[PDB]
Amino acid sequence: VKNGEKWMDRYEIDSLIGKGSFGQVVKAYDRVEQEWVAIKIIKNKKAFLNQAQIEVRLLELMNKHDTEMKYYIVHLKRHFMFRNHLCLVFEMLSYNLYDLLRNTNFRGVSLNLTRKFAQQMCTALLFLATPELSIIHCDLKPENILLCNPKRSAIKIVDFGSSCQLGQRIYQYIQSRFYRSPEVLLGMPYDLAIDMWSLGCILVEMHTGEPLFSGANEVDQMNKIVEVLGIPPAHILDQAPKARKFFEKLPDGTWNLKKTKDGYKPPGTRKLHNILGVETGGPGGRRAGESGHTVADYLKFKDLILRMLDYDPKTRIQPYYALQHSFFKK
Ligand SMILES: Nc1cc(-c2ccc3occc3c2)cc(N)n1
Ligand SMILES: [Cl-]
Ligand SMILES: [Cl-]
Repeated sequence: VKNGEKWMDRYEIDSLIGKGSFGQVVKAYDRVEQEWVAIKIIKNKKAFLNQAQIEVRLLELMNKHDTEMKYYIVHLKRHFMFRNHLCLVFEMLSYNLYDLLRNTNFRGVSLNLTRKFAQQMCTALLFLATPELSIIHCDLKPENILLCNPKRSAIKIVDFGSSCQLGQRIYQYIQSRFYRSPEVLLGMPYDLAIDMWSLGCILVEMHTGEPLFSGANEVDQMNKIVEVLGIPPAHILDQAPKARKFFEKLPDGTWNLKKTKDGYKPPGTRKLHNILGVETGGPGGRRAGESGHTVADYLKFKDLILRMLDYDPKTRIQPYYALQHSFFKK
């Protein structure tokens, strides 16, 4: 698009912030408001235009709800069509939580900073669950959570490009694989609980520095989930279109892993207890003796994460109840 380019006697393009599947995000000066903005420029192809039109509708739907809880979502200032590209104008934010992890050399941030991110993200999910909204983000991951300010720990969620209201589902294959819920891996109709699953994955990663479940493909993904959480419950597998991609039903109505050639730990034996280092000074023992990282602080964190990683989307913890958990009590 080129630095120095002027649009509509209003925006002056400075530089490329980021590239997406959708098109590109540029830094631009708005002469009317007298402020810098992020312009998300959608590719001039029907597929990307039509999905971005849904993104604009969902962001405008959120903006018309003035509540405390709306201010953890990136603000869409406005949108327009230019040279046959849909253009979404956002507030400027800072760098993403993946960059934050990269900057720790993938050793993770403190339990105290993790808690601050968790509380903001739980508040965002509570907003999206407002009945009149019922928005599923569908692509929650560190790259999609941005700091408001490089000096501060305020965050906002970005990228509602995959997002849908409950009962407006388009695609069965959604979420980034590391953050994909068992219900999506199993080809089941999904609801807002898929974001809470992603969040559990994100919070463990923010503290250990490494993805909790880094599958190379869906079969590897489900195997890595099973290593930590065991075989999913029969009542879920009995209703799952894709259960037999991963599991086999026994004579007695019981399920087991499909095994391929080895060259995984037995189901439920890679304990989150050990991944977090609850009784061993935190991830890789690197938090030994630091304040805010006692066994008791760890056990509360472990408890909240295991509720976020319930296999059953029905009983998985919901945003309001996550905000009341002891992990967030002084
Ligand atoms: N909705 C949305 C927003 C952004 C966005 C908004 C403001 C920003 O400031 C700095 C980077 C950035 C990205 C990116 C995408 N892919 N989707
Ligand atoms: Cl990642
Ligand atoms: Cl997606």
